[PDB]
Amino acid sequence: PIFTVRWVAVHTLAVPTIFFLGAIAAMQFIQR
Amino acid sequence: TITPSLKGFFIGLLSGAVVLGLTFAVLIAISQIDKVQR
Amino acid sequence: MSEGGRIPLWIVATVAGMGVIVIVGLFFYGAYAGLGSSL
Amino acid sequence: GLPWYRVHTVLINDPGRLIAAHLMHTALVAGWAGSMALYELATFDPSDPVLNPMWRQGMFVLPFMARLGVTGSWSGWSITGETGIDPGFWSFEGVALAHIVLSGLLFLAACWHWVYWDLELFRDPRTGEPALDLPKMFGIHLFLAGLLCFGFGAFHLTGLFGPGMWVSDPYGLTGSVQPVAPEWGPDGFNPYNPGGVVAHHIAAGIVGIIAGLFHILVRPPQRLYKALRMGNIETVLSSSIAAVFFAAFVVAGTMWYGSATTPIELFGPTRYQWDSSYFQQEINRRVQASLASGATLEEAWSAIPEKLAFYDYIGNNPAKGGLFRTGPMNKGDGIAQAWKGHAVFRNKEGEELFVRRMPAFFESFPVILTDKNGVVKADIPFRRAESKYSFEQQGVTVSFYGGELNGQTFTDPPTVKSYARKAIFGEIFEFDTETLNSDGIFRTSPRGWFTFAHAVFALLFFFGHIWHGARTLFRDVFSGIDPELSPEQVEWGFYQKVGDVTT
Amino acid sequence: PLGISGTFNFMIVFQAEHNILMHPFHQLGVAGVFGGALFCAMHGSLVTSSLIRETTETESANYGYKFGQEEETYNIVAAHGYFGRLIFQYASFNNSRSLHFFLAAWPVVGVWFAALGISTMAFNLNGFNFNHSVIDAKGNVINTWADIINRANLGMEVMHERNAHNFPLDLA
Amino acid sequence: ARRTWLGDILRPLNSEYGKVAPGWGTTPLMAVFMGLFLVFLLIILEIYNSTLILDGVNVSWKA
Amino acid sequence: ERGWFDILDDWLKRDRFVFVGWSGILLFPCAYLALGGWLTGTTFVTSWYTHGLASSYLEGCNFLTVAVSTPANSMGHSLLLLWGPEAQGDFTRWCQLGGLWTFIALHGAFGLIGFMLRQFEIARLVGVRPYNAIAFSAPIAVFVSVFLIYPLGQSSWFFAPSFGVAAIFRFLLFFQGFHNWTLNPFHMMGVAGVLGGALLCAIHGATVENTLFQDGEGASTFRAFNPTQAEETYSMVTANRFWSQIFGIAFSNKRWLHFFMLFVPVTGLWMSAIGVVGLALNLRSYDFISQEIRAAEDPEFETFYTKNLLLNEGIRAWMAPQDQPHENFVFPEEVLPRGNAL
Amino acid sequence: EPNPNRQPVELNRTSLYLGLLLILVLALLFSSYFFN
Amino acid sequence: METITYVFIFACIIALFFFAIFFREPPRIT
Amino acid sequence: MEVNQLGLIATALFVLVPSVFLIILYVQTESQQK
Amino acid sequence: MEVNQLGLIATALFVLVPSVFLIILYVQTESQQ
Amino acid sequence: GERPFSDIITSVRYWVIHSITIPALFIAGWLFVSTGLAYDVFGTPRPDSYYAQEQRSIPLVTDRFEAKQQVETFLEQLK
Ligand code: CLA
Ligand code: CLA
Ligand code: CLA
Ligand code: CLA
Ligand SMILES: CC1=C(/C=C/C(C)=C/C=C/C(C)=C/C=C/C=C(C)/C=C/C=C(C)/C=C/C2=C(C)CCCC2(C)C)C(C)(C)CCC1
Ligand SMILES: CC1=C(/C=C/C(C)=C/C=C/C(C)=C/C=C/C=C(C)/C=C/C=C(C)/C=C/C2=C(C)CCCC2(C)C)C(C)(C)CCC1
Ligand SMILES: CCCCCCCCCCCCO[C@@H]1O[C@H](CO)[C@@H](O[C@H]2O[C@H](CO)[C@@H](O)[C@H](O)[C@H]2O)[C@H](O)[C@H]1O
Ligand SMILES: CCCCCCCS[C@@H]1O[C@H](CO)[C@@H](O)[C@H](O)[C@H]1O
Ligand SMILES: CCCCCCCS[C@@H]1O[C@H](CO)[C@@H](O)[C@H](O)[C@H]1O
Ligand code: OEX
Ligand SMILES: [Ca+2]
Ligand SMILES: [Cl-]
Ligand SMILES: [Cl-]
Ligand SMILES: [Fe+2]
Ligand SMILES: [Mg+2]
Repeated sequence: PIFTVRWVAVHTLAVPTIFFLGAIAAMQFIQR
Repeated sequence: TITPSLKGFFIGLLSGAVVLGLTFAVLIAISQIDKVQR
Repeated sequence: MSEGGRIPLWIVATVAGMGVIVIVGLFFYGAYAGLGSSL
Repeated sequence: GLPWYRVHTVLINDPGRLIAAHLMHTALVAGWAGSMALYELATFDPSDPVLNPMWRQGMFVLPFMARLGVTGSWSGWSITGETGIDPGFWSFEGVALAHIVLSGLLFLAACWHWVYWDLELFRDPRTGEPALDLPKMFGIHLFLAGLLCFGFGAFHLTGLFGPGMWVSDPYGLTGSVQPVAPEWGPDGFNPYNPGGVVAHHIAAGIVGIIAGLFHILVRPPQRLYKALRMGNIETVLSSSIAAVFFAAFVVAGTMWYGSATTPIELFGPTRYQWDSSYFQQEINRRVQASLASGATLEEAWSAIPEKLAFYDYIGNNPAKGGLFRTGPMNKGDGIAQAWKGHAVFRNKEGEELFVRRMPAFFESFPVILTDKNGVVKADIPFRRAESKYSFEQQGVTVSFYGGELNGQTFTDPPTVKSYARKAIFGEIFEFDTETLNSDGIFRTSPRGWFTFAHAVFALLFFFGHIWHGARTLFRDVFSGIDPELSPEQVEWGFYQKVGDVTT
Repeated sequence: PLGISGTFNFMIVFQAEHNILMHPFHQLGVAGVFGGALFCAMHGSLVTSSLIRETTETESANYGYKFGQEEETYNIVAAHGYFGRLIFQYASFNNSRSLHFFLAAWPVVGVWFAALGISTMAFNLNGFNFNHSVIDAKGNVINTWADIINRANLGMEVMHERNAHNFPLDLA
Repeated sequence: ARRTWLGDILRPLNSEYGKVAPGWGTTPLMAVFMGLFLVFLLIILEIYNSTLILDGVNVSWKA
Repeated sequence: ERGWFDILDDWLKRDRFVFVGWSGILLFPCAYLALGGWLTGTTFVTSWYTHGLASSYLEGCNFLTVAVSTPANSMGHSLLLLWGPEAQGDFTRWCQLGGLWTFIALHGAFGLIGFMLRQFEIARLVGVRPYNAIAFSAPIAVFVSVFLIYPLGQSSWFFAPSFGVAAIFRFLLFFQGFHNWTLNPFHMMGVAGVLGGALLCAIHGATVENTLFQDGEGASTFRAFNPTQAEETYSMVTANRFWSQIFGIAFSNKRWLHFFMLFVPVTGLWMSAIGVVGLALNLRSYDFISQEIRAAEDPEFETFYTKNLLLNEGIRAWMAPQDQPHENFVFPEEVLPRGNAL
Repeated sequence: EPNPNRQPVELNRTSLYLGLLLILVLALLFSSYFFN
Repeated sequence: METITYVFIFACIIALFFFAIFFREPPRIT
Repeated sequence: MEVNQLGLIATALFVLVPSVFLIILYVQTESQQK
Repeated sequence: MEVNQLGLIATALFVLVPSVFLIILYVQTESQQ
Repeated sequence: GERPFSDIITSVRYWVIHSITIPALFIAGWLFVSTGLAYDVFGTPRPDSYYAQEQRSIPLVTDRFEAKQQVETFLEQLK
């Protein structure tokens, strides 16, 4: 398991981003 | 007499020390493993 | 394999871009339906 | 030659002339203090600490003399309204005279050190170059600062050998200078406890003496001497400026929020006392206690001190001013003369109505009256054609209890409306608007002006710290980077560690 | 109007009548002038940071440049090496021509869009309107910051030119 | 340079320019005091802010 | 055997894709939490209990209307620590109470400190003067004055800017209506520095690009430059003559030119910060007393200055009840200031 | 004995024009608020 | 007096423009 | 217009004191040996 | 005392204008070789 | 140094890994909302939870130190 600073920096941003985009996608089908 | 906010103060204090302590222990550990060649 | 260039960069860029277009398009659709649509 | 913004750098390697320059700055500051106090004494009206105290009159240094025990004039008055007091020499005038004389003596010493700059003291015995041992100077000066700080707390503030400090009741009615004992429990860190001010100077003073002795006797670590450039006097300018902007933010904060060291009889009330209706609550508490004991309404309100009512008035709120509305508060609403008394508004049905007060945010504000449950019952309309709550439709009257108008009732709608317009400001006062040709526009107090100047100066000094801190740590490149800067140090891949030729 | 306070009057009325703050072309304008100011400070500081030493401690470093000299007066490799480490290597310009083209393009394009904002709100295609866009399950309006903007715009609208309107809609 | 009576008296106090203690010296101790000072500032800030509320400490004009 | 501090210093300053440094220990956590807090709040968190506002994608807002809103006015200037006496450790309550606002403001402040420290640290390692760090003091002065000093002078964090596009627009309009901020000479100097900075940016870039020497055969001229070259890539002499003849004056010193490009926007932002410090205390440039005396006595006297105060009075009356819900303002229709018909 | 730390001071013409512009424009800006 | 003051400062600025353009320090190649 | 009576002296000194500072520095620069 | 409002600016310029004239001339004399 | 990003994202190995992890993250974010859990983690009103059926007053917090209990009370009033 060999991680690098660049790898860590990339994923601290990329992993939440995709999760958030799935959340915002689901929100488009919410009705009041 | 330790009020709830004093208990909260101690929780914040220890929490901050843990974050800093772990940060430096990890950084020191990594720096000892991954040394620069001279 | 870890070899770079096996998947041509222009296909990667095209597919990723279309994905971006799709997701942003979904968000604009949501502006007219469900919450936030004023309806 | 030197550009205009660098002329003073000629002092960097000249300790004697640096001292001379510091002497001249000190003379100018002490002369300002003396001049400022004389101007205030020439303009201060001491005849009414109730409705015309110093903070209504634009007094800036007068509250600082009073804070530490100088409260009297050689002319016989005291700022608490006494007559026939003997302050001794240390009156306001004596303090001013002392600062003017000090200014002159410092000016003369500046001349001497400027001419006789080449003192053997300032030379390194080894090299013969100008040299200041800044680490030991810090210890000497810290030790001295500790002693003065301790003695200030242990003798002056305690009254043990000195006058004490200004203290007052929670509503700023009965302030005076008193000896204050140190508070050694956790309430010593309460900013509103004056005993904490005493304990601080005793304890921090002792610490400063001990740390001073440490810094006199123990040399800096080589690691810290190199990293902080302790041979470069500009390092001291950097960290001193940081300490000073920290202090400036602190005194701005305690001035704005209030503390035992910014009392309301010296600097005026805070904006937060208006926000939380601090004085209105205490007035109502006293009125209800009077009524509960059988007082009539006229008696209950007549028992309220004018001074207390005056704090419950927005023209004394320091957040009501303007950047270019200059001078004393009296220049705005006028010189307060008397409380008119408490206005009680009623509609034709006889229900008591309450005028909605003006928040500090609003330069102007409508006139709206509610019942005790917050239901709107009357107002002054803008558009008339669909008015439903006008004073004329609702038969609004106003009766006064206490003050000048005590026992009087007004029913003429324009008159009732005029009083209602005053009621959005809190308690209603009569003002002399002629003596100063007042313009009727609110101004801030010394509390406001002190806070502004010190928050602004604090922020500007952050830039000074950054600037001189950079100058210290980048001295080798002040005139430019290496003419032959090796591309291997600025390009990628050549060195493993950035800026390390050995990597 | 041709005056300082008259300019502010024009801006406030414009916001009331077009919600210009919510128009994307004005937003591009702000990005243009904020970004222009940022890149100005940035470019200024980076070139100044890398001036080649040509003067002594008591002279202004500006005397280190002579008008019309053939050599560049700063070390753009040094400046790039700094900026590439501040962000990351590829985020920096090493090509002075690309760099200076960018400095031209960013504020010019943004201000083009600013001008087109005014010129198209001139024909009443106005900023986004999200007034009452959020509604709860029963149908109560749930305010957003857009509705607060609308309340401020209303205050501007009802007060401006207080004697000029006789009919209920301000149609120009 | 000019010697004076007061200058000769003060001479030792300005005589150890550039003298240092070896290596890190008292840096670790300094770091402890800095840490204590930081916590102290945090305490008085939170008392003034009413984030830390102590028995018998009423942060108000009423105390 | 070199000690652990030096070993750590080595690793921190290794040349890698993203430089870390000692400053990174402060910068990267605080910047990440500030940004992550904003994205979390604008995606998921309401402002119902603090403002009576929806403010997240989850509630139906869009990119222009989402925000992380300030806490309720009743919180005062509470640090609103998660473990503090208000949220008492409850993360859900903490979000409902506005804790994410102080979270973002405070981590953002320390992140900005870390970034300026990074500018110093990198400059020192590569050997350049730290003017970039010095220029960054202007963003820091703006952030500290607007997001910290201003609310600290007011009644609570509630009146700080909320972190959102439309929320920031509301802040602009509030400052017009309540502070007459456009009349403030410190804001005017700020405007001059920003617009003058944008002008300098555009004109310098365009001038370089249109006085280039022909250093290649391509019709696209970007490739005819080499970073290591000694010669200027454009003609300072020709640029100077052009501007001297067009505008009357021109730069002749390239070093002065680039220092001036730092000086102008940096000074402008610093001046605007000073005005906001005044507004923290309501020390406004609100009125011209001579104008008010004349207008009050002479009902035919009108200027653009008096016209704008009427606009401000409309803003205050029409926006305050929903913008300041803790005040419980009820303004009956008849008291609202309105011109004819509208 | 002469002080060896003295240095001449300079302000070239362009700096004079730049400074006068700064002062005059600042005065043109702030004078309205001084008159109030 | 206020109008005179405003017009005076303006006039000084226009005069400065004249000197800054026509009586500038001439750019010289060395 | 009822303007602040100190506005005139304030503006005059605001212009004259720093302008005169610069003129002093410029003229004594020109007079230095060339 | 009801003094003339122009007395202050008159006195200030009366001192400052010729005084600065002399200081300008003195300083550029000192700076000559 | 490290491999260029263009080498990584054009490799088969990168896309074998990320054809699993990227959709998985997307679907987890989707479910975080679609199950309603996001409402309860962050305390955000669902469309039927801003007001009780007849109440006309926004549940603004007015008490600094019992604001926690104040929100709890406001939530039990929805019934
Ligand atoms: C019995 C022991 C004792 C007692 C009872 C006191 C009592 C007091 N101390 Mg003292 N002190 C002591 C011993 C003691 N001290 C010792 C042994 C030392 C070491 C020498 C000190 C050093 C010390 C310092 C440095 C300070 C005090 C202060 C105080 C006062 C705190 C209340 C207050 O108003 O703070 C108000 C101040 C704060 C709440 C601190 C604010 C910290 C800021 C927020 C940190 C960041 C600043 C930075 C510039 C950022 C600005 C950002 C901004 C623009 C947004 C109170 C009088 C404080 C004071 O003087 O108040 C007037 C203070 O600053 N003491
Ligand atoms: C810490 C500083 C300070 C503070 C807080 C006070 C506070 C006070 N003074 Mg005092 N005063 C001071 C220093 C201070 N003074 C000094 C140094 C002097 C000698 C000049 C005086 C002489 C003085 C007199 C003669 C009087 C006062 C009076 C007062 C009271 C009213 C003040 C007022 O109207 O200001 C109004 C504030 C302004 C108009 C703000 C000025 C803003 C400047 C001009 C901004 C400049 C911008 C700059 C040019 C831009 C540069 C840009 C460039 C870098 C690019 C108030 C209590 C009055 C009083 O009532 O006494 C009883 C009064 O008559 N003071
Ligand atoms: C303890 C405070 C302090 C001290 C002792 C110094 C000392 C110095 N500064 Mg630093 N600085 C400071 C704070 C301080 N500064 C602050 C607060 C800022 C931000 C405003 C700066 C920003 C700064 C810069 C950008 C530079 C310096 C430079 C210098 C050096 C040359 C100074 C000179 O010749 O000016 C000569 C000044 C004049 C001839 C006229 C100045 C007139 C000002 C603008 C208006 C008038 C002020 C008024 C008379 C008094 C106000 C005092 C009070 C209200 C604070 C000298 C070491 C220079 C340097 O590093 O050279 C190598 C330099 O470039 N300083
Ligand atoms: C270096 C990075 C860094 C910095 C500067 C901050 C800073 C902050 N955080 Mg953040 N945070 C971080 C990383 C960081 N954080 C990380 C990695 C996480 C994820 C775990 C978080 C998660 C987080 C949350 C959930 C919250 C914060 C909050 C805060 C604020 C209050 C913190 C506090 O009071 O601690 C107090 C503790 C300390 C200051 C530690 C003291 C350590 C000292 C130096 C030890 C020395 C001891 C001494 C020698 C002896 C004294 C002994 C004593 C008993 C007498 C403050 C702005 C709070 C906030 O923003 O509220 C709005 C908050 O709720 N942070
Ligand atoms: C010599 C001698 C003597 C005498 C002395 C004297 C008499 C002194 C005086 C002194 C003085 C009498 C001083 C004064 C000073 C002053 C000052 C130093 C001032 C300053 C000011 C300033 C700095 C300001 C600024 C400003 C303005 C103007 C506006 C607004 C803003 C500000 C605030 C910034 C004797 C006999 C003792 C003996 C010994 C010898
Ligand atoms: C707060 C907090 C925290 C933190 C958290 C975090 C850190 C988070 C992060 C998060 C994240 C990190 C997220 C992200 C997201 C993202 C997104 C959501 C994005 C989106 C995007 C888009 C949508 C795009 C768009 C566009 C543009 C912008 C331009 C052009 C192109 C396009 C159009 C596409 C903790 C736990 C510590 C504690 C508690 C509190
Ligand atoms: C109300 C407005 C008041 C504002 C007052 C303005 C104060 C201005 C003081 C400026 C002082 C200038 O100080 C002046 O410096 C010059 C050099 O620059 C010195 O000049 C010295 O250097 C030059 C050049 O090496 C030699 O030619 C000269 O022989 C030598 O004496 C002068 O001896 C000194 O008088
Ligand atoms: C003239 C209307 C009928 C009487 C209304 C008196 C309101 S009170 C009135 O208000 C003025 C402004 O503060 C003060 O200057 C004055 O001292 C005071 O008598
Ligand atoms: C993070 C706080 C910084 C305080 C630094 C104290 C260093 S302490 C110092 O460290 C060296 C290792 O580098 C050792 O060789 C030495 O024995 C030890 O005393
Ligand atoms: O003129 Mn100038 O402002 Ca355009 O809207 Mn209609 O008209 Mn009037 O009102 Mn709104
Ligand atoms: Ca009058
Ligand atoms: Cl209008
Ligand atoms: Cl009409
Ligand atoms: Fe350039
Ligand atoms: Mg939707």
